[PDB]
Amino acid sequence: PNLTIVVVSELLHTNWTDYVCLLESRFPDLQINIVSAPQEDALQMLLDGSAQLALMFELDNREQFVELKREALIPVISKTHPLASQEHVSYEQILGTRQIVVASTLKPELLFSKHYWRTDNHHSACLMILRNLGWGVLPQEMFKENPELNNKLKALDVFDFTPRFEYYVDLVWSRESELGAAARFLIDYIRNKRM
Amino acid sequence: LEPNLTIVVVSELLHTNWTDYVCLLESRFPDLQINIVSAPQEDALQMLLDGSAQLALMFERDNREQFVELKREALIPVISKTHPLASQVSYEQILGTRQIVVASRTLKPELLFSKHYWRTDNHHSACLMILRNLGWGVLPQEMFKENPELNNKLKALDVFDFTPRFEYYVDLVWSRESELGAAARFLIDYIRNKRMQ
Repeated sequence: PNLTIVVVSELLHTNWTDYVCLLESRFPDLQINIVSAPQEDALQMLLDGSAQLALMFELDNREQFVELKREALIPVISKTHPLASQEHVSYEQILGTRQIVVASTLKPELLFSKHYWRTDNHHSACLMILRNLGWGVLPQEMFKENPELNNKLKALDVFDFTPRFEYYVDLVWSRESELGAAARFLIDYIRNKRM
Repeated sequence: LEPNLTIVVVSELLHTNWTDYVCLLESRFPDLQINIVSAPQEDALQMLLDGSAQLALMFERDNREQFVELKREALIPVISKTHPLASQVSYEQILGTRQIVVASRTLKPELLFSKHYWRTDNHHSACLMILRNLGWGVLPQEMFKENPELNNKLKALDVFDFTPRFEYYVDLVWSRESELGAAARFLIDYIRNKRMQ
């Protein structure tokens, strides 16, 4: 017996292992395979059956979902970047600084710099921010997992002209797929908690 | 209009050191958009062939690809310091302990060292589950450089009669039938010129 969960790339460096530990303790024989993919590929994996569950942020008639949690993100820059020497920054300065963007396409309202690089996960983005290649938005969870990031990265104070950066994480599945007892248990467990 | 360079790093190589090549390209081509994506081995190759990527970071390894070897990346079998096994271990116990296997999304016996295993497609996911005491696994030494916290939580396995060598040989791969931009050609010449020694 086995269970494949696809975590969308942008949610990899958030906090999802509690659900795996829950499943392992209740189903100690279960092989649990954790894969990652972009949103669009993860959806197709649910529909063609290669994954039973998906962790997604912001679907059609054929999926169901239950809400999991909010994940906060933080705009950051390297402490040794020239822009980091200032208490405050203007929009004009952000406009002229390279943004490291995590996606894939690109929603223009989450783009604030004229020039930008695209990467598909936050680890790659964090590495390039640490090399002073630009600024970007990283999950707060990464500073829990790696406290030394606080010594290297500083929060950009950018909030007066940017939206609150956050993910609303849902547990998603295909209505017309066959869910094993393990997947069903997890869905019942969460629903039962939410009330 | 607006020059682009897309590099696909295969999943297994995501938590190795590939960032020096990006800084080299950026300092030489300051107006170049450099997109770093990740994919399984099989999909990364198709990205080269259909043009979605100009360059690929692949390991171990078709007559349509050309490549130049970059470096060896060392990997370490590790377990959480609070795992029940860590308070003492034999090879028999490793056989009976769950292995968290990292492999692009099938598994040859050469990648499997325990009777039972879970499969994940990148080392961050594997590391998270090793940290939760869900098993042991093989992680790049690079992860401990990038995250010193991991040394507080994980220990290298020391097991009698268990001495395999884990390593990747990383290659820079491209399609011989695609046309490489100037940035990709610069990197290839830079690497080949270094290997002259």
